[PDB]
Amino acid sequence: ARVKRGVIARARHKKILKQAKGYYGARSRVYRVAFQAVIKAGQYAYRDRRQRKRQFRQLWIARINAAARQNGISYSKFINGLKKASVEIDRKILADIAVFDKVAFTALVEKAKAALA
Amino acid sequence: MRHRKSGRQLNRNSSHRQAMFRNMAGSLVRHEIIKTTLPKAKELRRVVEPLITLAKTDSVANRRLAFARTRDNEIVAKLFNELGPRFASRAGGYTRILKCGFRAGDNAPMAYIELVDRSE
Amino acid sequence: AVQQNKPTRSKRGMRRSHDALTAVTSLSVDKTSGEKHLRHHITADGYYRGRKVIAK
Amino acid sequence: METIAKHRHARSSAQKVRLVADLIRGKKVSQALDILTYTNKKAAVLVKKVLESAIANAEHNDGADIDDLKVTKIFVDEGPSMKRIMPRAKGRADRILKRTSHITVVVSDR
RNA sequence: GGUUAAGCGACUAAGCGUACACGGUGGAUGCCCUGGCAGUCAGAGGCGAUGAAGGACGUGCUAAUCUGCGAUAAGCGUCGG
RNA sequence: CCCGGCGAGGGGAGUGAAAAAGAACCUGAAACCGUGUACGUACAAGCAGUGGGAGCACGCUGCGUGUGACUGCGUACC
RNA sequence: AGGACCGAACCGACUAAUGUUGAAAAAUUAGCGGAUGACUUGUGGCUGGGGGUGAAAGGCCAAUCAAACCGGGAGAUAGCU
RNA sequence: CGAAGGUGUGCUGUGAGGCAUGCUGGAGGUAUCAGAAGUGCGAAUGCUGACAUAAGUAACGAUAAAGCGGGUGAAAAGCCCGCUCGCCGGAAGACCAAGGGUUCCUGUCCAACGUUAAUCGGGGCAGGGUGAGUCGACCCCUAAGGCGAGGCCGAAAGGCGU
Repeated sequence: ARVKRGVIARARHKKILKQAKGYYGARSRVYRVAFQAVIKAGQYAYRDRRQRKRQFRQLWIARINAAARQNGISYSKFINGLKKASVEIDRKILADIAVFDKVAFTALVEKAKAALA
Repeated sequence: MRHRKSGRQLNRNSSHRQAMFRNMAGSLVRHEIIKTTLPKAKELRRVVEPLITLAKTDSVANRRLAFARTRDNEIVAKLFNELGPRFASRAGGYTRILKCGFRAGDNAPMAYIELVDRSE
Repeated sequence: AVQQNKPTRSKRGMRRSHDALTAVTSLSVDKTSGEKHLRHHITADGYYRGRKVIAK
Repeated sequence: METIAKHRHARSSAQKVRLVADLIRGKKVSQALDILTYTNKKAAVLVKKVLESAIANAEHNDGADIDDLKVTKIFVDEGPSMKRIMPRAKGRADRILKRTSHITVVVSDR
């Protein structure tokens, strides 16, 4: 029962090279280089599924700080005031409001100021 | 360093250079038109024009000088009998180089060298 | 003396970017025969500057 | 109406013939025939025959245009190489590849 | 609208990268078997001085090789199919 | 029949179901080498990806395919 | 007369340069030793591997030598990589 | 009315995978549940074939040397003819043995071979060419040595020897 390996070997190599599409040089062309490029890409994708949340929280916090200082209050004071006023709006929606509805952000800032005072 | 120097080595030693230009001057005087390489024609100018200038005044001493520089009595005879009288009214410029393409074998630039009034 | 790493297609092409051939800019037309020739070279029929200075 | 001319198993490496193929790509046939005539390269003797054949093929097989023809495509593909042995010092045999190339020219009026 | 100043600023590709289309090279894969391998059931178990095993040379309408053949040489006689 | 050297090679015509079966001949993978088109690239530093992401080009009725300016992280496999 | 002297052929190989993917798996150029002898050289023969041969260096025995090469025991053995 | 195989796309499962369909291909494939394995490769300075890089880079093999005219030719630095030039000349000349085996001469061809081109060639193809009483071999004689009827010797093989 001799088994030849051509069809299955070709299928596996084509699978990996298909995932390696778009890479530079041997990373896209050669199987040995492509395979450890695909594994490295998967490792980076796992890591950056976690790191994406940190980056977006960082971005929202920076935007909230910018708008808050525009309205005359620091980010730390603003969030503390929202917590004292029991406003549970998250930082993503706070940044969206800061960009797209400045009147609403001023309203939130005055609510936080009332909470602190 | 080649500052103000004259003469091309032409990838030969001086003996071979002298022998080659002797043969080539004989050929040019004989035929009045020869195809050679461009730099070889540029140097054949300096070899052949002094010889024709020597062939103006016909004397035994000039005949012997020409034979010393040519080693061909037929060439010496043709010089002093034909090219002296022919060019006797011309102040230099006895020759003419016309570029004529490249050699197939080695892509060397080619030139015809001619006597300015050969009529052939 | 020798490589440690295989150079790439890209570096090969960059090194070869100065290997292009310069085509002849413009051929000169003979005034008498009208043939096209390299400038300052005689024509295939043996003309140059309108004069037929070639045996053949 | 495209017309093909092919010279297969030309005795010249594709890298050598490509330097000449780069000189007549997308160019009038009359102009392309002058460039080839005055380029001191062995590839140019070989490439001027395929181009001349292609014009003749356009004359005979296709409609008689000639003056309206351009070199619409030209390329050189590697061909089968021949393997020879060059002896070297101290008894070592090197393998020299004698390379060949397929030259393809495509001419059309449009 | 005119001039100047300041600010900003698209379009370059000698070549290169990636994607796709079409090619070249190359000879894997699939399908195939006039070749093998391992056995079973029967044979036969030897050829040779009546010159063997194995060879050289030759042999045709033949220039060479293979097959057959041997100066009666891709063959001769006889008997059956 | 035509180009060419009374070449090699090729373009037609014809055979054939197929010549994208033309004898360097069933299929014709990859490495490797090209031609064409789209985007990108000549002030920019590193395992070349990954997360974010403008622009552009081409399909669809604000998305899908391609490229990827700029930016966070990031020193191959055995 | 001479295992005499200088020195070509011929036999060798002291020094230097080159070359070291060489023109060459040991050579080229310039110099160098012997050069009628314990010389050199052609043709044929003999000595065979724990053996030969050796003016003796473990030298040489087909570019291989502190035990040649070919085939076999043989898929030796490998607590190692 | 299109199998295996190749190449794309779309969907699908946690994964090895599965499914569908466009193009190519042109004849086989094979469910389900069982059975058997030469059953899965990225490396072993692994084995075999192809193909790259270095790179159009080094090199083109004695520094005795070449120039021109004509001819043939598709094409001439190299082939032919001619004239000059240069080298060897106790050899780089002539002839044998050994070794080789058709390389010899003519006609034709230039794919490959020739370290370039090649019309040329010790290259391909075809035809031709080697004439002995006196040259050599064979032949008659023997040297070193070999073989060796009987023979001596030795487990066999075999060794020595008249």
